[PDB]
Amino acid sequence: RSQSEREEEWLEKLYKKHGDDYKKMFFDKKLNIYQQSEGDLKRRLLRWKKRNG
Amino acid sequence: GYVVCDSDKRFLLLFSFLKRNQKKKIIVFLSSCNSVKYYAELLNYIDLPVLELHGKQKQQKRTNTFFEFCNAERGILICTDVAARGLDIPAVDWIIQFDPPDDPRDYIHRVGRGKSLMFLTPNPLNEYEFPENKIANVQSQLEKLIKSNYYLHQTAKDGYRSYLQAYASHSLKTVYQIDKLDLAKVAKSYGFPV
Amino acid sequence: KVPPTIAQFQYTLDRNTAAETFKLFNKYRPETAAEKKERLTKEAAAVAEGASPKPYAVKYGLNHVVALIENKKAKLVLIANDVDPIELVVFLPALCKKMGVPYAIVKGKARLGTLVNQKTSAVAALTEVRAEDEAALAKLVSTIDANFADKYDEVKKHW
Amino acid sequence: IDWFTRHEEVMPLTAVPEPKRRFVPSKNEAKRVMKIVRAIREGRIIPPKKLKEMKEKEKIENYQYDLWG
Amino acid sequence: KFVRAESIVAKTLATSREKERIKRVSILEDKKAKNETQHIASGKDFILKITEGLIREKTTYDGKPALLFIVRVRGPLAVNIPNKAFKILSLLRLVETNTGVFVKLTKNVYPLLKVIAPYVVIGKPSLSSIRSLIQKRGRIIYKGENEAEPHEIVLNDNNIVEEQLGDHGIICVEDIIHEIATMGESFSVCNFFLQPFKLNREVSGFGSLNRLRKIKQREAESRTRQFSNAATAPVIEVDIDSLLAKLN
Amino acid sequence: EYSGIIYVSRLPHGFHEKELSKYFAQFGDLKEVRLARNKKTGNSRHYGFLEFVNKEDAMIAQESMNNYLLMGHLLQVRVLPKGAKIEKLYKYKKRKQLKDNMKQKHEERIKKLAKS
Amino acid sequence: AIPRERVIKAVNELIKFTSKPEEELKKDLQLIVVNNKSFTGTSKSFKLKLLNVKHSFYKPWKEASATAVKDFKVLLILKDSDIKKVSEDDLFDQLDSEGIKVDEIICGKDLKTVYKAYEARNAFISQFSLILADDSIVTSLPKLMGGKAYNKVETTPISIRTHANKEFSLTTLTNNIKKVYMNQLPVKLPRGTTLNVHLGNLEWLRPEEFVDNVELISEQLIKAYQIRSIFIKTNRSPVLPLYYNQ
RNA sequence: CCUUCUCAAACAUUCUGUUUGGUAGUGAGUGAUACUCUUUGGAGUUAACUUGAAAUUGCCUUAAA
Repeated sequence: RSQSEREEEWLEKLYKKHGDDYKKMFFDKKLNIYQQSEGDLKRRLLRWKKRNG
Repeated sequence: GYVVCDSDKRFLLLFSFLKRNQKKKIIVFLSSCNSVKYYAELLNYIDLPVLELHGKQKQQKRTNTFFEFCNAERGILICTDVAARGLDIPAVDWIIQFDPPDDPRDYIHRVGRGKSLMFLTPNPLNEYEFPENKIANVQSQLEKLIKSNYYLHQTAKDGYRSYLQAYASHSLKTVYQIDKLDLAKVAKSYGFPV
Repeated sequence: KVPPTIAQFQYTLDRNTAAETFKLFNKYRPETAAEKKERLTKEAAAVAEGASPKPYAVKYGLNHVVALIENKKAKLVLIANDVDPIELVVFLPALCKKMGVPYAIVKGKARLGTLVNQKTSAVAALTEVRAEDEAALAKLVSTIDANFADKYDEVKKHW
Repeated sequence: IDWFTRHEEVMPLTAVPEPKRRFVPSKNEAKRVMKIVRAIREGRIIPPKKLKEMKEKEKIENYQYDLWG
Repeated sequence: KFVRAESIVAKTLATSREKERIKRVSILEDKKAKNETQHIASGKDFILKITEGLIREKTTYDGKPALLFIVRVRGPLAVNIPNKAFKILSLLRLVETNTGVFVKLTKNVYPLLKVIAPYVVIGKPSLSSIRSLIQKRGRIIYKGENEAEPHEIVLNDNNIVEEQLGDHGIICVEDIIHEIATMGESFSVCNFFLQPFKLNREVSGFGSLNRLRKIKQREAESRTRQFSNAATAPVIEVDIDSLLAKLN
Repeated sequence: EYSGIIYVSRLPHGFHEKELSKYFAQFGDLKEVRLARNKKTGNSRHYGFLEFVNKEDAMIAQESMNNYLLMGHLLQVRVLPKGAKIEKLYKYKKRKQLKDNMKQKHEERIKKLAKS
Repeated sequence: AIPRERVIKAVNELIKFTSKPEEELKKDLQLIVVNNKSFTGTSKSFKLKLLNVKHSFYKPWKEASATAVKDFKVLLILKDSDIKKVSEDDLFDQLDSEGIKVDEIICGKDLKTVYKAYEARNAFISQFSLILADDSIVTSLPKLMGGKAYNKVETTPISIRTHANKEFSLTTLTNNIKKVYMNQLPVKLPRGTTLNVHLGNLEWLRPEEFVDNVELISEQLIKAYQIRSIFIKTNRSPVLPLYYNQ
């Protein structure tokens, strides 16, 4: 089970902007539109870091 | 000793007294450990560098970060009545208690080691004045902000549900549920009191 | 002979106030089936190749309105008088008076239908508003409370 | 006699939490777009800008054909 | 019939813009003509053209005499014209809506042209649009049988052209068009000879399509005509040629 | 009881005695009208008095215009008690010898820093 | 030209008068009152004379507004062409490089539809302190943003050149906003003879720097205007005769 | 149920600077010592603050029916 094209490209935007600051990442408004928790974003980034860098 | 204010602008006055006083080690005392999640989460998001202490976090997480205040010079923490009990720092000048305390009797005894004022609509030292048109107009900023994030809406809610429970679970005949809920919701800035 | 909670209707909002109510309400149309569909195809053509805030509209379901009053989220509530089962809406002016949400009985059910992309609506409400029309809305609230509520304080009485 | 309603209400009649679906921009329309993305990925549907281009080449070529021979 | 209170304030406040609008323009071109620049907005003549993506080429205006055809429009909403605009529109006798006239643009004409800008639309026409206007619409106020002159009726003849003007070399209706397209000396006499041009209105009806075509076209005026309301407002020029296809 | 002079208040900006006289002519014959204006600049303080000649006709108007929403804000209108006439709302519109004293005043002023 | 030493004896004796055992404005507001034989007597202007100043009092005003109660905020009024063109991120990228920060840019539209209420307009305007306005619409504003907003010297706008010879460019505004911010001081022009120059924050203006600001102003006033008398005044002090023309 | 002056010039250009001109207000009310003026009549001014857009009287036609 992989992730979608938009999801991957959206995660690229978050990683390049903040890095690994999940608190800043979920208090962000422009990139993290759907106000997901720290646990949601980091889990999806771990899956992203497996397929990519 | 105290400052007489209505329940609408109790929080709005506090944000004034923090912004005007940004050099001194000052402590607020609030009731609920749930509540000081809320007033900490606003002030870092309306950008005051505050600190936060409450029961809902770990011990050395509480301790080592409380340790940062004790060796500091400038800033400010927000803590409960309970978690700060027994651990007074002599390096402090303002103890403002927002709430009626847990024990009102034994509260005066814990002063004498630190200048004091409180906040009360109907409910030694003197008061202070306040020029009423000086409070910050952030309530326009906050009402948009309490509607936009849902995390800040949830923590506003628990900061309200837990505020009044503790207000009812108190000792005194004076501080018993007379206060109108139209204005305590405005201290957490709602349109409707949840 | 009519029991007072029936014929709390028919003592409806007058000519000029009703006109001004629709001057406000016709600004806040729900996006129609055609308009909504074409917008999403615009979104499909754009987002597939290469942000928006919450848009305000009127709220128009009977269940949705009876939710919104007592939520409390409703500010103005329009209520049609002509309803096939009258008992569907008889409690609604009392609910608004009890929760303190400003209401107005409007005349014509199809008149509500026009502003809402439906045949009939029976009830229509405006929960939230754009900032420019906020002062105008609150003025209409006072206008309706002066004309409708204060004139007909005795509407709960008299058969 | 409007007896009970004279005492005007304060908190809403429920206490239900309000979900995150009433804040971040909505899934439904976001799902619906993704389907219309899917259909143009499969090409079942033309975008509206090319439909004008389908109507630009068409509808000028009117009455411009032989009918007797 | 009864007047609603909405009306009389809307009429008040719109005209008391126009009473304020032309006052400022009448003060300005006074100070432009009398040449007392210590505090002015702008120091020259502006003519803007609006055509088609919706281009706005603002230009200067030299002294070169040009030819303008001006159509009366009925705008804006609640505006009783003041005394200062009753006059110019009566001196151009454009008191009927959807009625046109050719005039010449000089530096005497341009300052008064900023007065009537919200009430009409102006522009430079083409020779076809000069010609196809006159040979298709034309009124001649001339004597009837014996008594009744003011039957304005029709440019039927070329010998009625011999009758009134005649001695200025004015021999045929095509010769009139020479006197308008080219600035001739007897241009004002033949301009005084063809008093209106009763253009039709575009929408011209109530109905199914007619309600919709009115609404769809009414917003089109709001783009192709903007009301500047400025002290040194430009004079806005539209293409007459595309307009006359809508009006002939 | 109620008298003839009316208290039309809360008037829209851009609504003067003429339109006050014009619109309230529609109810019947009207005695005399003013509108209270600022003296310094000729603009309105948004309350004005008029009188009908018929005391019947007054409370016709008050029972028709007491909360009549009119381009922004509803007119509040009042019949008045007996007597208490319309009075005084005037129609206002937009309406080295020195060097001796300044040499005196320049030297007088320096005493003030010595004062405080 | 005025002597440096009377101004030093002017400012420091007011440091005395401000060091005594509303207060946010009385202590803090260095102002200097200027008189004329009839400033601009017959025409009610609203322009702001942007007096060139060597050393800013706004980067000073930037800090102490964080320590005091009211937030110093900067407005830009634009026409329709630019707001559709330019974001705050482009401003922030080329002004935080100094450290100045446009809080809100506001269209000409927004003054008339979403702040058209007098209450909300006073709520919107009275927050801000540096009102800047693009030149195309500067001349339309007292219908828009009210007359009450022109009673102050903060809230009255400043015309600022944003067009690079007839066309807008961001480069033009970005160095011009710095030009008005750190180098310029406004003063209005009543048609009376009295005029003050609210010079600024007395907590700032290290009073050797303050004399540098005062003397530089007196250069740009005596050259541009005839003048009669000049006075420095902490807010309703005894007035101090600094300069005395005849 | 109207919707409000959305830039002119001049010189010099770095891909924009310098200079000049252009803005006549909702109303009410509070109020901090100074400035000028003429003449005792008050006039023009100068900080600041409040306020639901508040208020009880200063001597043209087709936007037709």
